[PDB]
Amino acid sequence: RFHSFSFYELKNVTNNFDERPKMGEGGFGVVYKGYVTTVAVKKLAAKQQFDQEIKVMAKCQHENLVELLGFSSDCLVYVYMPNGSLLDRLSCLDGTPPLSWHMRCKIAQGAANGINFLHENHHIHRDIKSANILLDEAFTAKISDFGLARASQTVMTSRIVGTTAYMAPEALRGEITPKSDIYSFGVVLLEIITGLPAVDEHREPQLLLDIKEEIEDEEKTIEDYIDKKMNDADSTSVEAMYSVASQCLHEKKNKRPDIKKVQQLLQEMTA
Ligand SMILES: CC(C)Oc1ccccc1C(N)=O
Repeated sequence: RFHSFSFYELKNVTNNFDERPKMGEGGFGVVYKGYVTTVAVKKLAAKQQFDQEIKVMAKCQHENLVELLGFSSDCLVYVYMPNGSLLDRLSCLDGTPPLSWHMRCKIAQGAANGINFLHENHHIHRDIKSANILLDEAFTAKISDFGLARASQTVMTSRIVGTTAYMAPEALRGEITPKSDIYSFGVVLLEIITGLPAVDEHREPQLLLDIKEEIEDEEKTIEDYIDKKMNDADSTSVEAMYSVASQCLHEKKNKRPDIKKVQQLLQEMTA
């Protein structure tokens, strides 16, 4: 099933859970680098989201989803993603070189295959964002964080969860539908095209999704928003990716395409 690791082996291999530049700062825990094979150890800090992560990972094994190796209770242990998150790579955090348009196209396709796998197997992610799209040694896109995921119809919740800058209008109201995951993917595609984060408190507009309306009101074009840190982008493929993002970002959930359509469209873009 999964490996059951001792707490003290994990404590050891992560230098007694050291937090010096530690890899990531997750929602309900800290991600540490370990050696057992190089691994990622998510030590949870202030319960239900632990069991949900194990349950989802046991059923969901795919090329575009992070692999859970095991757990601990005396901690969640995953395969090491050497190239970190898409967010970090888009911002060139710690001096990493900008991702080329070619790489970005492969990442978008990979992410859409991971989401397709989830929805195929009736799971709603509920927090699709570039920080939750990890990158391996070949820069393969792997969807992460399944602690808030839901085994799916259309339902409502009292505890509204996600990241506001990526959330769909109905998600922000408490609806649980895979249609919300599509909206959030559309925001990620805008981040890939522009190199801009979904929210920037010191930017006009603060929310990236507001650029779709600027483009639509014939004010500006997507060409003016293309990430300048690329030399291999072409109008045809950028416009094609933008067209997919635009469809994903329809305010009315029922007008959005399903993940299968998104997957088809992203493939046609490199055909
Ligand atoms: C799935 C999460 C917990 O894994 C990570 C999170 C953040 C940064 C790297 C990794 C990794 N796997 O290397």
